[PDB]
Amino acid sequence: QEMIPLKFFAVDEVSCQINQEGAPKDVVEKVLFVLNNVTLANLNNKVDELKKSLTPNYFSWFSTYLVTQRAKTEPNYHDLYSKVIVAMGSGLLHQFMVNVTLRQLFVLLSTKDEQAIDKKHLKNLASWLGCITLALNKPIKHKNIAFREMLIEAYKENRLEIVVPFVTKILQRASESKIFKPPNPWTVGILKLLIELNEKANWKLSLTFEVEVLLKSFNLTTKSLKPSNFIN
Amino acid sequence: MFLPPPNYLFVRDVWKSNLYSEFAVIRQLVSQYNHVSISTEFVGTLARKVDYHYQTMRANVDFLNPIQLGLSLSDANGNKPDNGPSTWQFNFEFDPKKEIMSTESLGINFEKHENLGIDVFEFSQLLMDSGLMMDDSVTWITYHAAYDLGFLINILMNDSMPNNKEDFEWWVHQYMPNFYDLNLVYKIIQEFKNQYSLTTLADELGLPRFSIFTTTGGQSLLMLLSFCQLSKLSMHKFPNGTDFAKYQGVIY
Repeated sequence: QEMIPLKFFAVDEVSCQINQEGAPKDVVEKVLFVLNNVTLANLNNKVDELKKSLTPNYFSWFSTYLVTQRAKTEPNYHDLYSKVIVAMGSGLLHQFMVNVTLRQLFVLLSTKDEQAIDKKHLKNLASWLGCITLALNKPIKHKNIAFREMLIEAYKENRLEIVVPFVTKILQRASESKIFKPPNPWTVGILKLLIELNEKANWKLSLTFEVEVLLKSFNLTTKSLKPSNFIN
Repeated sequence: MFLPPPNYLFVRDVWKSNLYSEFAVIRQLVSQYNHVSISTEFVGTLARKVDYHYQTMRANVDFLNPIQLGLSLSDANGNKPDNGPSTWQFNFEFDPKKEIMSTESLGINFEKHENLGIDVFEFSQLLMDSGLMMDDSVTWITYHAAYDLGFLINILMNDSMPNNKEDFEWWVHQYMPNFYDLNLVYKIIQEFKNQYSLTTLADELGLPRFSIFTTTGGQSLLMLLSFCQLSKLSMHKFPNGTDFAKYQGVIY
């Protein structure tokens, strides 16, 4: 599958002095069991139970499993899996989770042929990313995703139909975040660009609807903020 | 005595034209050079239960406009990159049309800030996702910080200051989950021997009164050199073996 260059989305590496290993058969079964049985109710017990088998050397393997096999295909369980991560109390585990999510998205958004992109996987990974970053008052770093520059570029490369739904899915998760909801200036500035595109891009209705729906989750409308002026 | 290498003594002025290229530089540096100091400077003059102190900062920060903001970056040991700047002085837009007191009425090039100054809203977007905020692997260094954090948090919130001290503290801890007020640390150190000003601090460490330090950019440089030197001497410990971390997140 042919890829295209993605100028403003980059995957970095997780800073870690610890050799990261594939988990051994016994560890797997112990973990899958916790994941499979954990509910909002048995959360803190299933977690300490999970700690006794999940040591920092297995964090990368856990992240790779949970994001690629669970978050990408189980949107109904994002809140649960997100709480497990928080429950674990490890900043390192969180970085692996974010990193693997960026890997998955990078591949999707890079795919030259739109038809070959699973929009469901794309939407789930975008929403999952917002779930474990913005919704938790944690930022998405500019060196990983430059949103405004991504949108401007998607506009001249005619990639909006892919990039917009991705952006709006992530930003939605800021709606209950105390730091990232409007008037957060980072969030507002992306909204202003979405509002500009909505007026000038002459794009299709589903995109107009996407932006209106995002604004509504912040209780705003396309008239609540002045559009930026990046687009000619 | 303390003699920082010549090349560290350099402050890069930032105006609208280089705001973005300078943030690109700051983003590359933050993983390794993860101690960041801040200094600010505002236009007018502050206006007329340590809830009296908070309530006045609240009203003032809401009203007043920061005119310069200084950031300096080093690692935990005060090491800085050997190429390019590692101290910046962000110079903010100034609008005499809205400023109450006339420029003629009671250090700064007001004309230049007017024509070339940074839009505070653009600044706050680049800071939000720069790597500096909401990350306890980054260490913030302040000095007599209430007003500096006040102004910085107000810029990041893009909203009215919080009603009360407790709410304000909640916000600071979220944006800056790992920070020290060097004023407090130094005062606690002097009390294991019983002024506290930064210059007095700097002299006590045998640091020459370089001219570079007089500006806003220069003052964030000075507090960062000092915090790091001071921390190296004692291994981040007070005279009684207690760690400085005891006072992480406390202001004044």
